Amino acid sequence: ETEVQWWHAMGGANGERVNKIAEDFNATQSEYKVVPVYKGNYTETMTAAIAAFRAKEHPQIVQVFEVGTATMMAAKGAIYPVEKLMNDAGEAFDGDAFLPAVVSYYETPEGELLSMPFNSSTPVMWYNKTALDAAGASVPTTWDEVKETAQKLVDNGMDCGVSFGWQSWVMVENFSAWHNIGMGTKENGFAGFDTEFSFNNEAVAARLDGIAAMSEGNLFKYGGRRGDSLPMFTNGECGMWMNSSAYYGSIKSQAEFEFGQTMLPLDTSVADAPQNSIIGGATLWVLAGHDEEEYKGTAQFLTYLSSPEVQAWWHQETGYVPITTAAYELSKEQGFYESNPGTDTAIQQLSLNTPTPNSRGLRFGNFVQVRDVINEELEAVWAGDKSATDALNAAAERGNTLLRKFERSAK
Ligand SMILES: O=P(O)(O)OC[C@H](O)CO
Repeated sequence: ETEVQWWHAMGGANGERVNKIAEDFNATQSEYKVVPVYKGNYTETMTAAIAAFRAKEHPQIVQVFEVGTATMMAAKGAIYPVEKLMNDAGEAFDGDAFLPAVVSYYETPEGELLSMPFNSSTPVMWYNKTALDAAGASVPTTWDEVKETAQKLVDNGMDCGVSFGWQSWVMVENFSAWHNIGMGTKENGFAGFDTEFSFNNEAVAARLDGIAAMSEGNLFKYGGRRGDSLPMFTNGECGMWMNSSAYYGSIKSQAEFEFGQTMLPLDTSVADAPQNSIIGGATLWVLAGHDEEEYKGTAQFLTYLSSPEVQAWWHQETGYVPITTAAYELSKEQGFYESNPGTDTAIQQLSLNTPTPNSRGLRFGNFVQVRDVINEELEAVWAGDKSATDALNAAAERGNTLLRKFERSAK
C-alpha cells in the first residue's frame, strides 16, 4: 500500500474523529493508507509542515487554519492546487457545492479553490442552561444582557459569569464582522497586500474595556488562549462561554449539565442589528514534491471527504458546520437539528445577512504572527497593565510591521 500522510491539528474528541475517518477510508479499499499525524495546535502544525519541506519529510496533506491562508496562497511552488490534483487523478471537484461563505472566504481572486474545505466553524455563545435556570437568568442576545446574566450567575454562587476562547478570533475578528466594522484596509486584506489594520478603534476598545471591568466580582475570568478555557465551561465554572461551534463534540461528552448555544451577543452601543459572523477552522492543503501514486491516494481520500454523508457525520460529531449545502440538507432530513437543538446556529450565523467587505472574512499575510501579537495585547488588558485603547494601538502597530514584511516578500 501507498501511504498518504495527513498532518493535522485536531486534538481531543475531534482528533479521535479524524482517526475514525482515515481508518474508514482505509477499510474501503486496499491500495492507499491514510496516516493521520497530530502535530500540535494549528500554529505548530503549519510550522511543522513548512519546516519539513526542505528535508523532503513533509506530508501529502496538511491542515492549515484559516489564519494561514494568505501565507499558503503566496507559497507557490510548495502546494499542489486541489483542482489540478483532482483533475490529474480523475476525481471530481465542484467548488460550487461548498457553502457560499466558504467559497468566498477561500477562493483566489480568480475564483479557484487551492485547498480542500473540511472543518469550517464560527464562534457561538455556549451556555449552561441548568445554571441560568437556577440563577433566574435568561439566554442573552445583547452585551448588556451578557453582563446582567453574568451578575445573576455569580450572585447565585457560580465561580464566574462569562469567558471566551480564541479571543482574537472571537472578540476582535468576529466582533468586527458581527458589527460591520473593518478589521483592516483593502477589504480586510482581500483587495491588496498594501493593507493595514483598523481594529484599533473605539468600538472594539470600549467592549474590551467593558469586559476587563467585569473581572472585578468575577463576572468575567480570562482562561487562556485557544481552547485552554474549555474546562472552565464543561466543569460548570463559567455559565457563558464564547468559542468555536466545533467544541460541540467535547461539550456534549464532558458537560454534566444541560447546555445550549446561541448567536453571538450584539453590542447595542455599536449597532442596532448584527451583520454576520465569519469563518474559523481550517482547510486541507496538498503539498508539492511527491509521486503520482501518493497524489492518486491523496485525491481518492479527498473524494471520500467530499461525500455528503462524511461531511454530515463530521459536522454532527464535532460542531464544524456542514461544509456543503448537501451535507446540511442531509443532516436536516435525518432530524439532526430537531434532535439536537441549536446545532444549526453556526451555519445560520455565517449567512445571517448579505455580506459586506467587512463581513467576508480576513486575508492577511503573516497573520499567524499577528494572532500572537493580538493575544499578547489582550492579555495586557485582562491583567490591568494596559487600557484597551493602548493595547489595540500597540497590536495594530506591531501587526502592521508584520503586514509590511509580508508585502516586501510577496513580490
Ligand atoms: O476551533 P476551530 O477549529 O473552529 O478554530 C478556531 C479559529 O478559527 C482558529 O484560528
